Amino acid sequence: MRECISIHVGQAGVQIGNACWELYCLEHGIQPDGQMPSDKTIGGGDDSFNTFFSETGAGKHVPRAVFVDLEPTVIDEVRTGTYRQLFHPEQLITGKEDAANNYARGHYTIGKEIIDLVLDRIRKLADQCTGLQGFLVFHSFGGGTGSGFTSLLMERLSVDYGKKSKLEFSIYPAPQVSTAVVEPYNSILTTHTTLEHSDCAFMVDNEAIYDICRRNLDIERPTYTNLNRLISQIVSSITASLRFDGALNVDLTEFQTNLVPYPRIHFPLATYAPVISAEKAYHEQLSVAEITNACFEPANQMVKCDPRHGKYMACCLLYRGDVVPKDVNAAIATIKTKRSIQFVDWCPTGFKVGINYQPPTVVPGGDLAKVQRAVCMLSNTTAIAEAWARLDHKFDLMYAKRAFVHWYVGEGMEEGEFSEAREDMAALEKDYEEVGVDS
Amino acid sequence: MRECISIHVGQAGVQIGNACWELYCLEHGIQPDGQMPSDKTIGGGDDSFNTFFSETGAGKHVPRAVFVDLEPTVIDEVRTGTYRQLFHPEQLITGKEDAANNYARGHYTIGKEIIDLVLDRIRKLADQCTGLQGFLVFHSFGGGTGSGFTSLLMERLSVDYGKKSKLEFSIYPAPQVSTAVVEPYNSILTTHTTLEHSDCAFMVDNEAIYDICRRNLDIERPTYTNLNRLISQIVSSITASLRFDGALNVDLTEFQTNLVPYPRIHFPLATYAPVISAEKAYHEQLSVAEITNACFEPANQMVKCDPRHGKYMACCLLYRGDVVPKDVNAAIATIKTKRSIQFVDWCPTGFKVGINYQPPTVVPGGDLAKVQRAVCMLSNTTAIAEAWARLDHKFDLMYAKRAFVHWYVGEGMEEGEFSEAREDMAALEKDYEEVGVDSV
Amino acid sequence: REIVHIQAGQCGNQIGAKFWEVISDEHGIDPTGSYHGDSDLQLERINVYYNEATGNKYVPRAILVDLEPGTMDSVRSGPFGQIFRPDNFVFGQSGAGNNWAKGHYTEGAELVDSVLDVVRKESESCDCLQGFQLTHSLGGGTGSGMGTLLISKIREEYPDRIMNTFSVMPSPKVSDTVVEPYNATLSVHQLVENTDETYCIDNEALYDICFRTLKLTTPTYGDLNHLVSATMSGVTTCLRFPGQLNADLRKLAVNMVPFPRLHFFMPGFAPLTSQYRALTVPELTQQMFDSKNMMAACDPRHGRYLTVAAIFRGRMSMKEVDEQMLNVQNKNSSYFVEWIPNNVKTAVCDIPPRGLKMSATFIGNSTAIQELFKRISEQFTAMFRRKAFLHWYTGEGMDEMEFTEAESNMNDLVSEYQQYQDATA
Amino acid sequence: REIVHIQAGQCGNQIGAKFWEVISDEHGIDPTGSYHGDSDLQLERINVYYNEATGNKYVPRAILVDLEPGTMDSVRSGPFGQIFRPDNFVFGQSGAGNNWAKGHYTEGAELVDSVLDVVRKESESCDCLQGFQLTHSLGGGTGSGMGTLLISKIREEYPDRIMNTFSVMPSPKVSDTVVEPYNATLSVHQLVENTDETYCIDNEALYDICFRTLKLTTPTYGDLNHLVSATMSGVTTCLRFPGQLNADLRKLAVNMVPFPRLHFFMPGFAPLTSRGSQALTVPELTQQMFDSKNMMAACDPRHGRYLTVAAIFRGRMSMKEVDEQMLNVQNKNSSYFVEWIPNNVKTAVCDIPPRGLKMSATFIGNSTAIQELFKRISEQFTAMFRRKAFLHWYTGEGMDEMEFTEAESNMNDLVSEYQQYQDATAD
Ligand SMILES: Nc1nc2c(ncn2[C@@H]2O[C@H](COP(=O)(O)OP(=O)(O)OP(=O)(O)O)[C@@H](O)[C@H]2O)c(=O)[nH]1
Ligand SMILES: Nc1nc2c(ncn2[C@@H]2O[C@H](COP(=O)(O)OP(=O)(O)OP(=O)(O)O)[C@@H](O)[C@H]2O)c(=O)[nH]1
Ligand SMILES: Nc1nc2c(ncn2[C@@H]2O[C@H](COP(=O)(O)OP(=O)(O)O)[C@@H](O)[C@H]2O)c(=O)[nH]1
Ligand SMILES: Nc1nc2c(ncn2[C@@H]2O[C@H](COP(=O)(O)OP(=O)(O)O)[C@@H](O)[C@H]2O)c(=O)[nH]1
Ligand SMILES: [Ca+2]
Ligand SMILES: [Ca+2]
Ligand SMILES: [Mg+2]
Ligand SMILES: [Mg+2]
Ligand SMILES: [Mg+2]
Repeated sequence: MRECISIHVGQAGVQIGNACWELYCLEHGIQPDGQMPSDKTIGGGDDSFNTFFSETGAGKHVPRAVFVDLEPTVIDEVRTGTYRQLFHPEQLITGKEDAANNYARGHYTIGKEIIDLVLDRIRKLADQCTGLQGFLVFHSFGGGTGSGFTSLLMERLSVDYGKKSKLEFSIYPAPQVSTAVVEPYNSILTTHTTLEHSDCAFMVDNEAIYDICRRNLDIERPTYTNLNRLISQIVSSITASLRFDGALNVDLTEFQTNLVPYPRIHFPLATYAPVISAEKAYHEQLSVAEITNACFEPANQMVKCDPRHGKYMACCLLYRGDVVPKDVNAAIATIKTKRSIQFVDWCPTGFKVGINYQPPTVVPGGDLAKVQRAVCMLSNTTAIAEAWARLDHKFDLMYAKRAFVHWYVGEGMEEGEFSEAREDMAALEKDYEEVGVDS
Repeated sequence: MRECISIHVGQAGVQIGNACWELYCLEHGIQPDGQMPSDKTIGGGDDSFNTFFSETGAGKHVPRAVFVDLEPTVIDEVRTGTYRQLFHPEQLITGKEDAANNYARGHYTIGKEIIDLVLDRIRKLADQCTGLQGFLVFHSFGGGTGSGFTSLLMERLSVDYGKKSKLEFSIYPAPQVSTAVVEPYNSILTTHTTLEHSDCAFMVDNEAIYDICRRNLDIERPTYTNLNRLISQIVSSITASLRFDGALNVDLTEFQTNLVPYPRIHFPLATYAPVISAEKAYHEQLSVAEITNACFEPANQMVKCDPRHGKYMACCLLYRGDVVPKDVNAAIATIKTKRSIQFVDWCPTGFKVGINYQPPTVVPGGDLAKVQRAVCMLSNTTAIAEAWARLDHKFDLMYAKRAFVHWYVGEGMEEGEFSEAREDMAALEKDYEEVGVDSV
Repeated sequence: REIVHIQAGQCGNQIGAKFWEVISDEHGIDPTGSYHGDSDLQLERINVYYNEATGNKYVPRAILVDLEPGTMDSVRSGPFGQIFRPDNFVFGQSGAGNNWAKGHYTEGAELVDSVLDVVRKESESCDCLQGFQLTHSLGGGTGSGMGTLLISKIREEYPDRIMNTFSVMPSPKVSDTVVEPYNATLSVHQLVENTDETYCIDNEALYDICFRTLKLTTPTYGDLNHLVSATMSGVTTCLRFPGQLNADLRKLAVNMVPFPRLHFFMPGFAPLTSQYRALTVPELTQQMFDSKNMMAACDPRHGRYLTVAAIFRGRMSMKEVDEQMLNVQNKNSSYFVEWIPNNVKTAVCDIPPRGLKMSATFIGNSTAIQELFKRISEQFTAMFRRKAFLHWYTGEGMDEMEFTEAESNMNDLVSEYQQYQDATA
Repeated sequence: REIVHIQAGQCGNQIGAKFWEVISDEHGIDPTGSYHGDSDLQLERINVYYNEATGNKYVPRAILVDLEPGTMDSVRSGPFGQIFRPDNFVFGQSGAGNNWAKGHYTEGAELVDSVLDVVRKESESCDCLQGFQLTHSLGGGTGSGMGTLLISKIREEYPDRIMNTFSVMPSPKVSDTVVEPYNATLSVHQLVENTDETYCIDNEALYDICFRTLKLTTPTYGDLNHLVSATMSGVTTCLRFPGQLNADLRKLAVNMVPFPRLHFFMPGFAPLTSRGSQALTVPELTQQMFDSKNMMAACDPRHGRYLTVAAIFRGRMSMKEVDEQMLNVQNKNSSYFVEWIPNNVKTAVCDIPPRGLKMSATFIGNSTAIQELFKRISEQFTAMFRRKAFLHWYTGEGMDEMEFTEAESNMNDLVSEYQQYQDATAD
């Protein structure tokens, strides 16, 4: 058995972390007071859910999680929420002043005076681990804390916990819900300073989650609660292999082995189906062939891009529910001849299929409906480089005039770090070009 | 706080001070014995009228004023007049021999025997102030005391009170009621001496006031009593900003910043309207537009000059009575087009407006009719330099022959003091020429 | 969290008292300081401006400063006069005489330490102080001379806090003295160096709105201040109510200040009041970007928008404000710089101002603001070319070198705005 | 402030006695000294010429002086002889014999110490002393010689005070002796140096007014003195009544004396009619006042130019009429006023008129035409000095001959100085 520690940084990481841990309890039958009636080994055990939950002497199941934010307003939501008794007061770390959407403020100024406290609370959970395998870090790209402080945490985690895996759940910046104009800068900065301290990163564009909530779920103006409940469904089905018995992606090393052939290209695209509204009383039931076909529709991807004009390097189909393997490869046979699937020539054109018989769970009162089968598609395609191209262009427009740079320089960062980070993205954008594009 | 001490020097300063303080008491409701029944705060207070009146424990309201003359006959009229109980005996200072229309005797021979006594009485009044604002000095230019002693007093006041503001209410001489032939001499001498000791001086041309009383009031031969009752109305309008309060009331020092662009150019031109008799004021309502239009008529100014032949550097309208800002803005816009008001290019072409709501009052038995609204215009125009030219020409005519100069030399002055004063007058005329010239 | 408010001078105290009386009514605070509102959103961020006195009383974190006791006793005698702490009234007796030199170097120097003692006493009792906000005029003496002196002194002791000011520009249409361009040019020289955010409230624009739009032939200062309080309430809504666009002063500065010296904001309000017909969201957005609603006498079409913060108050559909704002960006796409992507941000608050069902407040950093400083510079040069009225300042120890240095800094600011008005991408 | 009045010699005491009669009648003072008047204006400035003794007895501040006791025993016998202070009489016995040197150098020198003691006595009782006025003649010996001696002595002890004189020019038409031109020249030389104001009362002009105008074939000293009394009552109105124009002797000197040596005024009086003629207007007074017939000095003002002029009107009249008529006569006679002294004509109006007149007008002019008066005296002087006539009268008292030429050369300069400014122009 090998334990995983989750770290939630910034407002986006905390609020998404709140939605995920609520979902984990609903799936495993864990009550808000930490009790788990279905668990027969009181105060210990080596079950699959023990990779994410630790048990006290009183049978209380505690999430192996750490919440960090430089302002206490977002953490107080967890401290007085529905699952307030689930966490210990030491798992929640609040600052007094946030990073003001400034990467330099969260990395150099506020991060310097809080990095040792966060690592101390992390080491206290690691000492409770018999075989810690790695960490999962939840953070945003545009926030000052989510980008600035996260970058420093991964740099330190590589030192204190070498040889351990580190997985990212990132929030790509979208203007419909953005709160700062400097998010493009902060995004490029954290990406360059973490590229060598992350083994796999699941990027979620708020633009895609926003439109999925509007089209598929009939929310006129989606809020963070709507976005986070949909995002936690994707995070749940990605981490379900760690929390349930199985053979595909049983440990964090297998994620990088199955999905990451080249280390710098560790941004796999996620596609989820079906997304049905609860108010839809009429309840059609899509076959495995229908939901697998929807995994190749751009409208269901976590990042809006066109995989038809890219190349695949790895592909993982994660089914959840009433799914038999006979129906899966039958759909893969039909999808071969109906879609534009082009793998790189140094990889096998194939699919790694994982089936979990337990169907997905929906939060009572949410916007998502109960389904009998669902698919989460993790594919490493070069088409995701479009997100890097859009981000680099917005960076180039602002940095050409040195706009807003004085906020970063006045915080201790030197201007040379900007072009150093931009040069890394130019190299990353060309790494995708060499793997995918031909003559 | 913001108390003002008034100094009245010589016959003209004393007799004008008598008219002003009689008018002040009528405006505030102060009886000739110093009692003010409307005043609820006995022995003191920080009311608006307290800038000019102190209070005793007995409820008497005493003017913050000093009357000084080198001869007693003019002040003796105040000691036995209607308002004799208003002043303390220490506020009225008299000598035994006047300056005999000689600047030299006022500033030197006779003045030096009484100057310390005068400053001691001024110090006693200044000590009773919580925040002394400045001095108002009333005097004539042609008298021996009004010119010579006033110069000595202003010089001593700058030594004892630094750069504390000092305002002048001066009487420009006129041959109609002139008492000396050497008045151009004393006028040039006192102007040169006090020039750098005065922050702002309001000249009153005796010939202008004499002519206003003839045309507008139908007095066939005006006397000092007629002239002073009109002069005190201008002084009342100027100081009404300090003695009263109100939302539209603008302090005079706020006008002083607008009125004086350069230290030596501190001679505003005053204009009052309406000056009408009771026989003509009957069946005759005078609107805001009519009295504002009369301010730009050259035959209504305190000093004989033609403002059309000069350039304006500042224009302040001081309304009192039944006047609303809507009427003022309408009248100003009308005059802006029907009149040729040329401003210098180095300052905005605006009109600073202050409105008091206490209507003008008249002394019982006076020549002025009681009106519901009045206006006093303070403007800084280069046209006032004409008054300097006329005065300097009379000086040059007599000094070329050294006529009457032996009366000044015999008292201790040198001929160099005459040419030094005349040279300063010539520089002042050039200064008024330069400010009117446009920018490069 | 906490913000310390300072009002200095006649104009600063008169608009400052109007600001406290308006926002107290919005947060359910009566003149005695008791809570009497129904919504819990009123006390959520009540501590950003009010200190909680023992007994459920809310005293404002305000400091009243002046060189004469005139306006001070007038504020204490009006409504919401007893809500202010009595120990935070700091006044002298001499006055400034509309002289910038008297407020900054001569008369304000005697009282500047008494003010700093109250500033420290209020800042020491702050859990998480963000910075300071100041209300003053630039054409007078106290709020202009002593106001910029207080900013310099406070920045010395709190260098890392945010300095924010509501500065009122002088105009010949509403003029007190002739030396107003002198005091203004000297004050802005200080504002470009010692403040982080400055709201430019032009008395010229306030007059034209009262005259040409509200049809008030003779506008009073009470008529102008009614527009100022409505604008001051709108630009501080994101600081007083729950939200996450510009919730604090620093996050606001990071979003609105792309270059340090260009931190002068042009405010706009809609609708203009002094009405039973209900306004619509497309009409609020249309009037928000119109020059007729700008609080600074500038034509936005004459320049380009660097950053824009729009905020809607009332009960409306977030979808409609998204549609109308994205539609007004397409109508005026030529007036937004292309080198700053997504430079217009929108917030929506549920609590509207009193008497209005829906309102909209515009906060723009536009290069067209250079017309304001160019106007002051032309009036400054016309007098300074002939050294007119300069003896009022040299008599207080000032030098002509200080005037030419302040004028050159203004002209540099103007040409800096012009540099980005023509810069493309 | 007070004025100390001094009268010396026969003529000085005759015209000095008549002076105290008119002003006492004007101020309501009886020969005993009590105030019998009915107007407060008579006592407002009563202390200028009178002392207030116990019992409301007004005593004149007069000092009667002569070298012979004859003429002073008669002024004690005529009217107003009791009102004078008895110890203020200083009379000698030898007399002067119409000799200037006898009064100035020899006999008058032994008496000048007794006169000075009475001067200091009256000066000690003064709150603020103005100066001294002297009535005397220039033709005799005591008033001419000793009169000038009193001026120099008093000036040494009161140098900053005003010295005013009523000097009577001699005339061969009423001449007492023949040596009169010698006494006038020697005394005018003194009056040029030691006096501030001098009213030139010409006996010639006085004789012509009585003979040609008033029609008196045989004019006596009483007829000439009545014109003098009306003059000195006129030129002192501004000093005796609450005016403000030339209220004292120093303010009059500043207005009338533009150059220190040119301080000899010619006076005029209007109306001048006899008891055989029979509606006098303000324009008529103004015209007669600037006529050569009404001048109390034999000088035609149209033969010179007015440096300064003082006009005094007395009686109930329109003040507007005076201002317009005074401005009228100045425009119509613009050539006879020097243009380099602007506004050189001052006008005062007193409410009360003199005794026996409804309205009167007194003239005080400083005209360069006064040189005609000095030219006449100088011509009679040089007619005798060429022949060395009667020099033993003066050299017999130890005097020198060049002292006569000094007094002449001076007078010649006085005439030249008056001519120098008559020809001066402003351009
Ligand atoms: N999906 C999602 N995005 C969020 C959420 N909260 C914030 N974001 C996005 O994250 C970005 C801002 O990052 P935040 O997490 O608010 O910033 P932070 O880490 O708290 O940083 P500072 O407040 O500057 O210290 C914007 O693009 C927001 O739209 C959330 O709950 N869900
Ligand atoms: N308006 C006005 N002018 C006056 C008055 N009294 C005198 N004057 C003028 O002032 C000048 C004379 O000055 P005065 O004030 O009389 O003289 P003084 O200051 O007493 O000086 P001396 O008496 O010479 O010591 C002349 O031009 C007069 O016309 C008065 O009451 N009112
Ligand atoms: N909008 C507005 N402007 C004002 C107000 N009071 C004064 N002003 C302006 O401010 C300037 C004068 O400054 P003021 O505040 O009176 O001077 P201080 O008291 O010395 O600071 C002029 O431009 C006035 O028009 C007011 O209540 N509202
Ligand atoms: N007008 C006038 N002249 C007189 C009178 N008595 C003498 N004179 C003249 O004065 C001159 C003689 O002076 P006098 O009186 O003898 O002087 P005394 O020597 O001092 O006594 C002659 O010219 C006389 O005509 C007089 O009463 N009136
Ligand atoms: Ca267990
Ligand atoms: Ca009182
Ligand atoms: Mg945050
Ligand atoms: Mg006098
Ligand atoms: Mg003001």
